[PDB]
Amino acid sequence: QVQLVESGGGLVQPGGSLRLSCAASGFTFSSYWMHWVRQAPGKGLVWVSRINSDGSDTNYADSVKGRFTFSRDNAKNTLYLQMTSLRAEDTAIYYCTRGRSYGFFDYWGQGALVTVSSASTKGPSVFPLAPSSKSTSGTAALGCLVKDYFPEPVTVSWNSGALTSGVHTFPAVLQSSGLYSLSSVVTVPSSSLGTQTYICNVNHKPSNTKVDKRVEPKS
Amino acid sequence: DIVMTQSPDTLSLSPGERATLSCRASQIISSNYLAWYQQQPGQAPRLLIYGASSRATGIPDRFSGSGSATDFTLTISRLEPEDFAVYYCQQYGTSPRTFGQGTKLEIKRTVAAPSVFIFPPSDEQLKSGTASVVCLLNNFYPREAKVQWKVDNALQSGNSQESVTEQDSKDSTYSLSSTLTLSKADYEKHKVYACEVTHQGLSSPVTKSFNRGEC
Repeated sequence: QVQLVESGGGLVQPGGSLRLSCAASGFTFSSYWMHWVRQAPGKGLVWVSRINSDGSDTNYADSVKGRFTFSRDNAKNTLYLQMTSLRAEDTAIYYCTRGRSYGFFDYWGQGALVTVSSASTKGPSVFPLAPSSKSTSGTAALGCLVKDYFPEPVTVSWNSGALTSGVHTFPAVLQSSGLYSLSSVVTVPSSSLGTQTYICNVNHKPSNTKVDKRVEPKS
Repeated sequence: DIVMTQSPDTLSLSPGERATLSCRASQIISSNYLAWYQQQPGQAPRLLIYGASSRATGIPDRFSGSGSATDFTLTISRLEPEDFAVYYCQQYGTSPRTFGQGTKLEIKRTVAAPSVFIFPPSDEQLKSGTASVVCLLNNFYPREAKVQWKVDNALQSGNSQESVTEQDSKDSTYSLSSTLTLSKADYEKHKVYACEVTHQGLSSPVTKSFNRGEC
């Protein structure tokens, strides 16, 4: 079916350059106008650029014109957004999108996060939030504390994806150190501790950090 | 350019009920080139409506758009828990293809008191010079909750941060974590660490605590 997958999200210094990509499938690519639409964290949606079917003609939002370059390769079925002289206000999730009519968007990719900051990249430390057979009812809870990383995002799964129910992965908060931090928790049976194994898998792609932490009752 | 104004900013309604969302435009929107989108947490926007009134493919019939010149409307008639979202309107007659600022829809459920858990810092973290203490409020409603940290009965302020999940798509509850950050040395100066929780669903405050280094 119709899918769009962005790539190239990450960290860039102010005044820096970063290129995004989008692979497209499930439709006749050269038959549709395509766009980028962006969303600053916690904000609304903002249209960024538009390319005609054949890649020869583009329109840009005013705040972006002169700095971004929207191209397409209809052989590789690939969209590119060359961003230059980036600014703080460019920090956003960027969605690859397919245009219909004069410009509504009937399909969207998952989006790629671009963070413009003069800070440097840093991987998380991961600490267990151990379950207690004791101080726990309602019946048991455990987790991982994923601390001190930059920039967003991280992914947390449990048991490589085998454990999904009862899982809450909290939105990250920016600590006063300028580094993010979050916890992922799961509620689990009291009876199963000891027999069952719980491992959180943390992936932080901007720093190339992958961690597995086994979470266990202390003694 | 064209400005698109949505109202209300916020809506909170029970399943079964009907939601009425407004979009007003600062210019006549030619033809009827107005679209509506639904955005669920952590997800790309999803198209509901185009042409002001035409439903996008695979969109349920209980979503209906109306309006013509400057006034537009998205009606969602039989709310399900899965309908929790931010809803955006969008003009596409003229560049830039302007969006409204969104109506955030919360869907109501019955009151639910949080289950509270407290977690001491791990021995591994302590070795690195800091201590994080985590208090967890699980699966509660409504969103308002109050967490207060006590260290040997002294009330803390300014050394904790909170984070709240988005409304859960199936049971409509929230969860909350509050994290207390101390230096290793400060953590080792005190014994009793406690988290005191107040919530509409609890008839009295719930306290969860531990004594530093006991188990």
